[PDB]
Amino acid sequence: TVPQCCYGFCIDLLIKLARTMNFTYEVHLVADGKFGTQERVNNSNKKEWN
Amino acid sequence: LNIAVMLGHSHDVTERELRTLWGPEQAAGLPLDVNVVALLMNRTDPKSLITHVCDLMSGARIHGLVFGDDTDQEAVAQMLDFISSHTFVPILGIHGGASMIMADKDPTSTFFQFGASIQQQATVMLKIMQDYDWHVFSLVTTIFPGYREFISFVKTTVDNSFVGWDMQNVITLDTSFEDAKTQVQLKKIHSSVILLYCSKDEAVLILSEARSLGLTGYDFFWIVPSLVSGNTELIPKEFPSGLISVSYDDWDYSLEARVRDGIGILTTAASSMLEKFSYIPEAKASCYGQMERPEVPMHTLHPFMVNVTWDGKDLSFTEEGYQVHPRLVVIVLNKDREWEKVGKWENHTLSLRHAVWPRYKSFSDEPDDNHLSIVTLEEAPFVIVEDIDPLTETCVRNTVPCRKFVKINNSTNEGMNVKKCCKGFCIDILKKLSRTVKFTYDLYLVTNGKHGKKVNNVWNG
Amino acid sequence: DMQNVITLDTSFEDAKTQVQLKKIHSSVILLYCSKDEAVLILSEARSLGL
Amino acid sequence: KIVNIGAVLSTRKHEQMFREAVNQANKRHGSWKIQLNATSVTHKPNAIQMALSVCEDLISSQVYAILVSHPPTPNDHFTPTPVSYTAGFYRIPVLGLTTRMSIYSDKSIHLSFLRTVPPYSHQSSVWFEMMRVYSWNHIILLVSDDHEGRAAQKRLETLLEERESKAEKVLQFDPGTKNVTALLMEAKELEARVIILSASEDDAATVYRAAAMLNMTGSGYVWLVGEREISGNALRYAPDGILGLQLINGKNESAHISDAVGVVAQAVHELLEKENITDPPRGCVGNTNIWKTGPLFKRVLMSSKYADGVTGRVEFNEDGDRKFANYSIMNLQNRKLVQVGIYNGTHVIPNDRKIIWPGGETEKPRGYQMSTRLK
Repeated sequence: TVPQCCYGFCIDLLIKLARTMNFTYEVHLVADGKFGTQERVNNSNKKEWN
Repeated sequence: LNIAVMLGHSHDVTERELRTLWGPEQAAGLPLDVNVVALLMNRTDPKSLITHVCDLMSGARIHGLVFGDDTDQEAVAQMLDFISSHTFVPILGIHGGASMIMADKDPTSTFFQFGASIQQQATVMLKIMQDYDWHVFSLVTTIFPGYREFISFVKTTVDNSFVGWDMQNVITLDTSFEDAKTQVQLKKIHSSVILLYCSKDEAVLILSEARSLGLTGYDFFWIVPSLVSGNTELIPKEFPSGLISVSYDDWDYSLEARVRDGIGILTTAASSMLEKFSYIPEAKASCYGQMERPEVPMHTLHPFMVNVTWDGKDLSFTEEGYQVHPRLVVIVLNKDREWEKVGKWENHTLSLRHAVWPRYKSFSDEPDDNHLSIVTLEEAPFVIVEDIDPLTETCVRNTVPCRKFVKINNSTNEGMNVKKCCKGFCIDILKKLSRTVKFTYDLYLVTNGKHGKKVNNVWNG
Repeated sequence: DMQNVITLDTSFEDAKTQVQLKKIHSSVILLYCSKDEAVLILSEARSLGL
Repeated sequence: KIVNIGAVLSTRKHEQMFREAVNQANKRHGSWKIQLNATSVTHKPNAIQMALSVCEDLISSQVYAILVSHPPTPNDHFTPTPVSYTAGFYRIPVLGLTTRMSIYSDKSIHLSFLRTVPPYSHQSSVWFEMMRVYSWNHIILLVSDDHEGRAAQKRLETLLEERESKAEKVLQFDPGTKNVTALLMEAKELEARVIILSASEDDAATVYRAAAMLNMTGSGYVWLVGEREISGNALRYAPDGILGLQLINGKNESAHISDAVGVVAQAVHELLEKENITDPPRGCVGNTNIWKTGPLFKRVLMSSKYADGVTGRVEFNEDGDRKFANYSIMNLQNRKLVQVGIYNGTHVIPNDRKIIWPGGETEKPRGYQMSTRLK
């Protein structure tokens, strides 16, 4: 887990909301790189959001 | 070292001493001189329980417990809690109420009973809905406490199913003998397969009321497990063809085969004792005495009943004392109101059946003649025949299975009716005719000829 | 749009009637009876909820 | 006609109170010439035995119903399982007079066993009232991992999500857990300080030490406490201003005798109104036969209403627990209980005594404390 530079639309928006909304933002990378859907875990029934 | 056995009046005690000698001379010949006190009775009677407890706790502190009775009272098996927790001796329930498990097993109880693993029941029922593709439901319980359990089973296991089981909701009869509110609730059932969890006399009420509803018609279906069948030896009168129970009965088994199985189970757990100990906690000294404590310093069989196999059968139990490979003798009433076997569940708890879909066949007729024998050719894209994918069922969204005749050899030409998935124009059209002409259409495939040949005008295909 | 003329056969059947009366599946209910038959039917359809 | 009715107590003086209430039962609007003879045995010293009196003495005298306290010491593991389940053979209706162990509510096994005193899980519902007394939305649920605890969870999770209020955390506990300090640091992660508490005494007491130890006790940190935790050292490590609960007439067991005998007498007269009154077997030998009127006893007792109880309306739930039992809600303040809350069952009556919120002041707090720290 390295903290790495990030660039984009959403950063601009979050800083807009830091201004208009007064929050701090705790920004991380996905281990999956994925949205993660309801999929079944072993025992083959456990429909869980990933 | 010792096993106690008390039975419903059945196959004899001399026969039991023969079974004891046969199990003792069978295999792994017992460094523990394992010795059994066995009888036949008819009582659900707690004074009789007290007598047999005090006599056999006083009598040499008997160490094993095997019980299959000829009764049905379930709560006496829950009254075995006081033996399992006032003698702390493991209890094998096989028949009687001792089969009948509504005992939600305690940390103090020492139950291992061969019967109503309710979870395994639910999974079997669901695979019954699988294996002739009965996706379309109608669900009726009553509100015996403990049926809300089954309601939670249905909710979870359908919602844990991507199969998409077609739900008609659990229409619960509130109290018996409402008889107007019941049939108000019973005109809310609008499908074929009717799935029941009740008592027996409630089922007398419901079949009487549904013969007035016509829901006992003989394209409907009715799968009612051993809660209401109980004794397959008990076949009451309003109870037609195609009634289906699942039960660990001595139809596939005997008493004494199960007995020698369970005695060997006890001695393998005792072997794991003498592995991990070299000692055995005996039974308590007395009934009425609270002597020091119940500190089982030599630690009864709950870690030792973890690993037991007999003779290729994984006769280990669950942590809740249910069978790891259950038996689940699935027995079906027929036209003559005859409990006859269909399914078995011993191989990875997988279904073991006869491929007989239609069985609702004029018991209390309600004769149903709508089934239209349609045997065609594979004619793409009018007929495009797929196979069964292992796609959690045999269910592709637009397919119907079609029983081909798959010959065994070129010599043994026995065309085995293999259900195969099916699509195409004409299948869409037959779906449209199920939507307009609205019948049942019996789909098979042509082997002998193609369309028809004038083989001296003996038509083929 | 037709829901068919569901005729009560004789009065005081009271089980066959409500078997025939769970066959009514729409809003506007169009009646040709006697008066005491209508007492029966409104009593029965307040039990039906119709 | 003679109905033998059991009574399992510690004393025989209140068994005589049953005898005299049985006299009143023959008197008060109940008609029989000898429709009652009195049967009453105290709690037994061996909790093994528990059926000697019952089969040898009570069922042999054809006792229809038995009225049992907790025990003669009421405080060990002598919560009365064995007499109950020996009455659990053949559908024999029994009323738990004082009991709050909702293990006994489990009607799948507790077939014929209804309670004049509602258990702790009914207390679950009461907290919902105070939700709407105090407008809460951020919720700390704390459950010693119990069948009663999880049944109370069921009542809570229903009565939440019926009105769609949503719990933040349900942390779960064995009894004896003292390294809850990890679960406590989990509790340091929240807006919520609404601390809803269910365990025994000692779990609670160590957690009061450890949480006070965290610091975790300041205004806001509102301790919402089950009554097992309103005894022993759970008294003695908890801070001050803490809400506790009380059932009013939870302990006037003389009033429980009076109410129970009036109820069961007029229910017997409801039984004699019925037809085909099946017989009580005498022997627990040869009599393999369930009460057929077992479920008819249940239909009598569920459908009989008694507004004329001394404890109020002796009128039960669906579960056979009395509806609208009076509540009084308490505040250890310098560990000195300060009554505020009173209920008919549902009617909010805060006493004029103020709630010092169980760290700081008398001000209705906030489990709503934002972080502005967005993961």
